[PDB]
Amino acid sequence: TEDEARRRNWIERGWAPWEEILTPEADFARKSLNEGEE
Amino acid sequence: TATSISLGIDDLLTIPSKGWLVQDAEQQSLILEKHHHYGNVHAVEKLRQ
Amino acid sequence: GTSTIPGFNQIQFEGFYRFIDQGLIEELSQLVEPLIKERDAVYESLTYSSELYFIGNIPLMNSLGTFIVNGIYRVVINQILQSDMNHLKNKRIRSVADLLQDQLGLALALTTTYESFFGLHPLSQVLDRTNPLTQIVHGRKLSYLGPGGLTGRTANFRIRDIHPSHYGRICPIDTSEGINVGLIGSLSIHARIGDWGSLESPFYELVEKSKKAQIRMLFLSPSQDEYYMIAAGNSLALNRGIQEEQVVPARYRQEFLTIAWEEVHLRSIFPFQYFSIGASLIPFIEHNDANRALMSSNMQRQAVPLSRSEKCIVGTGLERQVALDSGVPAIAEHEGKILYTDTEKIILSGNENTLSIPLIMYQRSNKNTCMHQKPQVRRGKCIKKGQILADGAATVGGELALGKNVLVAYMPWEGYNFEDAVLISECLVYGDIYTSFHIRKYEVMLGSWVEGRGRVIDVRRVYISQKREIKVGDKVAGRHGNKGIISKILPRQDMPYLQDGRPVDMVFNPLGVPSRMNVGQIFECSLGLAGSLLDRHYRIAPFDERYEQEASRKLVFSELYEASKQTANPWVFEPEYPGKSRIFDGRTGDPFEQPVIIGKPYILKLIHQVDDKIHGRSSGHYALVTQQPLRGRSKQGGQRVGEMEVWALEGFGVAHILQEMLTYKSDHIRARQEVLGTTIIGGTIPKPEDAPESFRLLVRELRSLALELNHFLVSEKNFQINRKEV
Amino acid sequence: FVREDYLVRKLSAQELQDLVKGERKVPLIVDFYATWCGPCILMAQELEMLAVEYESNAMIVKVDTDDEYEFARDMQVRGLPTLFFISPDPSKDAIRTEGLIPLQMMRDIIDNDM
RNA sequence: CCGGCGCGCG
Repeated sequence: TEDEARRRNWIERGWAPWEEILTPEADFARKSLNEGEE
Repeated sequence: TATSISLGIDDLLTIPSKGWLVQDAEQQSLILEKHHHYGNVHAVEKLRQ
Repeated sequence: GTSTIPGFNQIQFEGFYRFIDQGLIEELSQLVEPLIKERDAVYESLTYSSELYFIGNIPLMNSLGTFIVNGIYRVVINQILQSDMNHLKNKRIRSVADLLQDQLGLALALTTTYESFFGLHPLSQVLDRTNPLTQIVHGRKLSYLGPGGLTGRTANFRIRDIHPSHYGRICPIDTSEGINVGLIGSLSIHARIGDWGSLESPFYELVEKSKKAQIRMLFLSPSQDEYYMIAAGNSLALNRGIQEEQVVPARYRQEFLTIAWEEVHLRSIFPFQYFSIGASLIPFIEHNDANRALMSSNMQRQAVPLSRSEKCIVGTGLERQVALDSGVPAIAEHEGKILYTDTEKIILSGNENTLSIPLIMYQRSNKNTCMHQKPQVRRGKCIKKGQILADGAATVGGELALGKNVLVAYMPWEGYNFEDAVLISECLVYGDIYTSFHIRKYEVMLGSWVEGRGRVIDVRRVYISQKREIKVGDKVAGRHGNKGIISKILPRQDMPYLQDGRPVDMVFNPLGVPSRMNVGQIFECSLGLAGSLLDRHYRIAPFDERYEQEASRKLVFSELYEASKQTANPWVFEPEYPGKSRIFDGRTGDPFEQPVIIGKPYILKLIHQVDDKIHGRSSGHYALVTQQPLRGRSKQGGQRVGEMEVWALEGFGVAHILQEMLTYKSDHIRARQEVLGTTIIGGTIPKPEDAPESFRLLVRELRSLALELNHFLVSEKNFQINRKEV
Repeated sequence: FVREDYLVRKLSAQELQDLVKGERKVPLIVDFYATWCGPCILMAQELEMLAVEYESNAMIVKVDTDDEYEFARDMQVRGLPTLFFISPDPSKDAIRTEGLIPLQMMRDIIDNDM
């Protein structure tokens, strides 16, 4: 499930949700591609 | 025969605005390639453009 | 082949040596030189083979890469087969080394089986000796057919296509025409066969500072071709940044990119890397559509050696390589001095070693083309080992010379160049510009004029020479896919003439350029004229626009102006319309209204000509079973009226024309004899009313399957049933 | 069975020293060259032609400056291509020619000075 | 005067 897989990733693979400081273009690409193509 | 149509290198007429239009398309392709490298567009968006 | 173009026969040469090296030992799990000379094997129809000690005879490969069996030159061609199925990394190439060693596997389980291998195997073919170009390109073919290989019906539609792994290994232009399209390949100029049966091409490595990299030229098998970013552009670009982030087109992972120079691993720098020999002899090929490049390569292989040969004013620089690797010219095997020269021999002496080199004088090819050699050196000239001594047929000064430089205009002339017809001048006829010697063989006093009319030149087998001047119906072509049939020959006073008063030799239709899209012929004709006036020859590598935009235009226009200025011929370069000039009608003396592109291109004469295609038949011999007229010009046979021709006659409603060609012109034995008699007396031909021998033949065959087929006539008068004899 | 393609032999500084010290009957021509030098290709072909010309009447040798740099500097070599024409008579003095001199110039030097 | 194989032209 997507609660134990994340814990396993953290413990065994060093995963951490580090903050990605994005440019306005990358932020717009992430926020706008979630809706659709055109 | 009397008129004697022929064909030279000069007669092959490119329209005057080809250099203008090719340069604009090159400028747009250069800009999108940089922003694709930035991660601002994805591969399909670059391929379509 | 790291720094020069490799020998075109190096693949055959290396393969045979490998077979002698390890193939003989690997199969036997001691050879003596052949007693017969190579010339003697073909002269009296033997096989050039060496003895193995007495196990058998092993055929020997000539330095040109061809074997001799029963006095017949033979070539062993390479095969492609399965090692993304169409990826070249999943293929292997079997050379003569694999084919000769494999037959040794069958031989040991010699003389007879090797004799039957060259005679019967599809991959063993008779060497084409039409011209020096055909001798070398035959040995570099790649085939998917042959034993263990796919048939044309078996061929998949995804095969026959261009795969990106072919770049630098298989020429994307050269292919066979017809059902075998895309299945007969051709090796590239710089291609090489690796140790794993894969094809390799050389690429220049760009590597970081901290690396020795003694040799930066390394060959890629197609398996490792994918994982390199290979660029074909140049580094002549600078902006306010620095050179490393300038972008160039590149290849990576079967697709084309545009990345910075700092991300490029390898560079494609050889000019002839991606093409075969045929496509590498086309000047200004980058201005011709690739469709005509395939046909141009085929046409160059049909060129007839002319009785007198001359070099092309405009070339690519590969003519010298073709001449050297064809074996047609005489190449010195020892340094020394020239002491004696004549038609029959050349005497060379060096380091207390004096050799005598015989010269070929009017010999016959497999394609009825003459071979001849003339000295290229004088007495008292110092010679290095490997330098030319004499010039062969279709070879001048150590270069391939398949055609002539003639004055040419591109204009319509009264419909005599309609579609693809060519109008020529009488000067090409009485000047012997396009005269070729042709020799047949037939299995009579020497020097007699037999009456196929010709002069008997050699008796052993009778050889008859035929001097063939250019004629109406002959085929001529340029090196840009521009073919044409000669339809009219005019006196020199009738041809259009230039502002210097010189009449042109050929007139070409200008309408053939736009539809065919071969602009390279316009470039070559203009530069050929400039070179003739400037006493210059040009050898230009393809894709010259890599230096600058319109590089070919700058070269042709500037050389045209140099010829115009130096020779004081203002019509040669016209500022108003460069390359074109106003010419005059030879019949009226009045100028043609528009300027005409003129020049001196290189035009070839092809084997396809009249005197080998005109056929006529009245009657004669018929087949034994079908009783129909024979098939073939050589057998004096008739023309077939196929089912599509029968449909046309039925569409016209000509029911009596159809019956003529169905009964008493083909197989009605009784009615064929009466037609022969009535026409000589002119006494009306009656209807056959009986069945032709093809229907009676079918009835008997159906009888052999226990089936009876009877033809009955029911009278419309008294309803009596009549059984027709069949 | 197969003749060699090149008649000009490459010698070391010690081998050339022994050749000059030893008795000589024919003129000795010493070439100083480097494979990275562009003009040395044309000189190489010219000297091959000259060696073909003088079968046994002259000796043509070549010294690579990438292996005998100090030896070349000692012999007063200021650049490439550089040729040294050494007469068989020890009394006479050798001639050093600098540049891509013509083949006829080499023939004249050998005939009228060695 | 029979068939296979190879190469071509339109």
